[PDB]
Amino acid sequence: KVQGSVDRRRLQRRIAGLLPPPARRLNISRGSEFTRDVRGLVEEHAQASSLSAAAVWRAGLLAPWRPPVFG
Amino acid sequence: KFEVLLGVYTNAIQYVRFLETALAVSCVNTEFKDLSRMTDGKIQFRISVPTIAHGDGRRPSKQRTFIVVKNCHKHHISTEMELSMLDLEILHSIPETPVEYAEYVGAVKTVASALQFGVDALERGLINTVLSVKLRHAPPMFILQTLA
Amino acid sequence: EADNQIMGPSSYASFVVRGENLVTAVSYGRVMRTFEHFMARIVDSPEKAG
Amino acid sequence: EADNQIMGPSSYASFVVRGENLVTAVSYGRVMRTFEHFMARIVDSPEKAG
Amino acid sequence: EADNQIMGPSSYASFVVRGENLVTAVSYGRVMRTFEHFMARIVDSPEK
Amino acid sequence: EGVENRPFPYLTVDADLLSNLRQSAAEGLFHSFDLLVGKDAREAGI
Repeated sequence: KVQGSVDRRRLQRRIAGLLPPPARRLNISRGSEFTRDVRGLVEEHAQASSLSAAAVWRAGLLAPWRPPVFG
Repeated sequence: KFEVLLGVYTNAIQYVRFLETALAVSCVNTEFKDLSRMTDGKIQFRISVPTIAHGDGRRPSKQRTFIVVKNCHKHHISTEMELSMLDLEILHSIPETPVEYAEYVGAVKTVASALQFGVDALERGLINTVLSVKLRHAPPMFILQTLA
Repeated sequence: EADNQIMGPSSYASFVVRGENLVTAVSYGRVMRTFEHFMARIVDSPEKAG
Repeated sequence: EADNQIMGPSSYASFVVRGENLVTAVSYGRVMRTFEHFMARIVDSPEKAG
Repeated sequence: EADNQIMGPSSYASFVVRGENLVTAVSYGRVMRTFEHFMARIVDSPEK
Repeated sequence: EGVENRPFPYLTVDADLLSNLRQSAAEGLFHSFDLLVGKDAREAGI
């Protein structure tokens, strides 16, 4: 009925903005499920290495959770 | 056979807003949406003091006027809401099997519950910091019994 | 109790920075409260006292 | 001499403290020149490169 | 000067596009466009 | 002192601000104030 100090939509889109990208799956089961993953891989390298706004966007998007050594 | 296991979740929460309490009677609330950028606040009062013309010859106070200022108190509140990546990596994909549809809506309910608890934590922190601001500028009763 | 409820504001007052405030915020870094009232009491009707 | 006279201006390009500038003149003691151009830069479509 | 500092080469006929779409890709008319498109992807993210 | 003596569109309110003020301000309730008595009680030049 009244207004909170925080809108849920702004916090929701801020969390969606600061979210880490998903880890890249690679289906070795079906070739139809394999070609989409390799197309995603080459598009990821293209938009992460070409000199445009996409490279700096993906570079800021990356977070660095390193695993420790074990004996 | 891998059995899915369901556990009952509860949300023991009381939805309280800062306009729901009577504490907001003490506070004229504005929403300056950029308060991280403010270095300092300022508000000036210019009280002109009238006097009394007197019959006896006394040293007359020629139009006294005070100019006082009041600096703002700026303090931030920080909650630290955790969110596991296990029920976050399934938030990006789409379900196609009912086990994925179960764990996806479980992840959705988890992040929606923990998200709206951070908002409630900030509201309770807001009411806490308003109440402690009112406590910090509060003389006790036995002082204002005579100073007022 | 003499009463059971009190009326009051349902939402917080909205004070966002306007274009004139933003220019004064960009260059000098100093924002006033009500730029329209400062303009109304200096450069629109200065002799009209408050 | 390849010419005997030059075409130059005829009066001083004046600039007085206008209305919008006078608020920052009184409240801050900081007047900019061409305040309207600053309004045109950072309010009226600030997405345009100069 | 045998010509008034003008040369008119037909070499610059195919590199008028290949060298152009790199300097115009960072010409602030596409950087804002690409970042607004990524902002639109960000807004498309939580609504699902 | 951080008090600015500049002229201002002083908004006039009706609350009794000067309820036991001089004996309060001489004792220093306020963090930073300025008393202007006589010829300094004017608006400053711009």
